[PDB]
Amino acid sequence: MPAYACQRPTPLTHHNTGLSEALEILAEAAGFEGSEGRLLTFCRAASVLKALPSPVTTLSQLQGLPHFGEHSSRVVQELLEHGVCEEVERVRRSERYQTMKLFTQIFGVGVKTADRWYREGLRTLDDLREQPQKLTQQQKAGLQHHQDLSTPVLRSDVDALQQVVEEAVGQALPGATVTLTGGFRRGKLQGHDVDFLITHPKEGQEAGLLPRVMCRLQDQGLILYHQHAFERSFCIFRLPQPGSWKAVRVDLVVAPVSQFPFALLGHTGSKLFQRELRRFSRKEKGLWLNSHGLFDPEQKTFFQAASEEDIFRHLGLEYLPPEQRNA
DNA sequence: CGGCATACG
DNA sequence: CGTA
DNA sequence: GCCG
Ligand SMILES: O=c1ccn([C@@H]2O[C@H](COP(=O)(O)NP(=O)(O)OP(=O)(O)O)[C@@H](O)[C@H]2O)c(=O)[nH]1
Ligand SMILES: [Cl-]
Ligand SMILES: [Cl-]
Ligand SMILES: [Mg+2]
Ligand SMILES: [Mg+2]
Ligand code: NA
Repeated sequence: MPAYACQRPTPLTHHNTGLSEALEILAEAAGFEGSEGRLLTFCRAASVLKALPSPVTTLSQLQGLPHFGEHSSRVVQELLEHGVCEEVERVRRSERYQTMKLFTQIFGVGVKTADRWYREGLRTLDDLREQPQKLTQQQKAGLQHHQDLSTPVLRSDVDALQQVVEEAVGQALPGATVTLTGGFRRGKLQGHDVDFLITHPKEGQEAGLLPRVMCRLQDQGLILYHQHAFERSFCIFRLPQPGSWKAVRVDLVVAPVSQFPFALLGHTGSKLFQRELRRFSRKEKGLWLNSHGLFDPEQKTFFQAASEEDIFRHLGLEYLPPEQRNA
């Protein structure tokens, strides 16, 4: 079992679901408290279990697994012996965890904002609605749409949204393409949003594209919220439903075709997979990876990539299709 | 002990 | 600060 | 919290 998540296949569904979910609760709580390092260890330990080929049934099967020390091993031990981990249950029912979870789930609210509100005494969504002067326009949108945004987006919804995005993109710039990225590209059957990556096969033709796309979607009445030159937009879209509609989060990203493999990789995830890949690149290979490129700081050169396959080869990693990046 | 991904709006 |  |  290699130590970095990008060094091993991680399927979407696996054999240690309950154990990984418990560790991810502790990871989430660590983030709510600002402990990025402990969040990372708990996330990595959880991910290790996702990569295993069968269920963990005895503590000894953790020996030698990366990222399992005393704490994560005790969590697993208690789940195996008693079906529950007291530390995990205590977090789950704590007022602090439940409210930070509720607040950070709002579009436009991060840990630092939720925490300040928590310390001011706020606990519910209606508490926030009662004092709307203290909310950004983005948080106002997130709060208004919060119920719909809390509803999973279905793979069945994605096809309809991709077609209306393609229509607006095709008018904005003939020949531009729309690629589904994010969790659905990894095979997820449901998601918190839909993520698209837009490019054009003629380098440079994509310059200025996203405002043109956003203006056309807005003219069609499809945009309930967006932030407005730019290359990423975090939208709320009107998605038809029988007799009505629902609000859905949609992320649009534009990249030049030269950078498309890097942006596809970077936006296909998982989040942990990308963090680990970047960490692996920098710490093991001495190369700096982002959604634009891969930089050799000694040669002062960028790697040209024509595919995700190229990027894995550049880094000396076995290729992993998106469905095996569910770290 | 230092490190923990990386960038855009 | 928020977002991916 | 864990790794190197
Ligand atoms: O902090 C982040 C968030 C997101 N991302 C990258 O952006 C992609 C989409 O970000 P996302 O927030 O849409 N997450 P996703 O994996 O689609 O699952 P879901 O919750 O169902 O939407 C992720 O899969 C990562 O590739 C990061 O690299 N870092
Ligand atoms: Cl990036
Ligand atoms: Cl990007
Ligand atoms: Mg997504
Ligand atoms: Mg997204
Ligand atoms: Na949020």
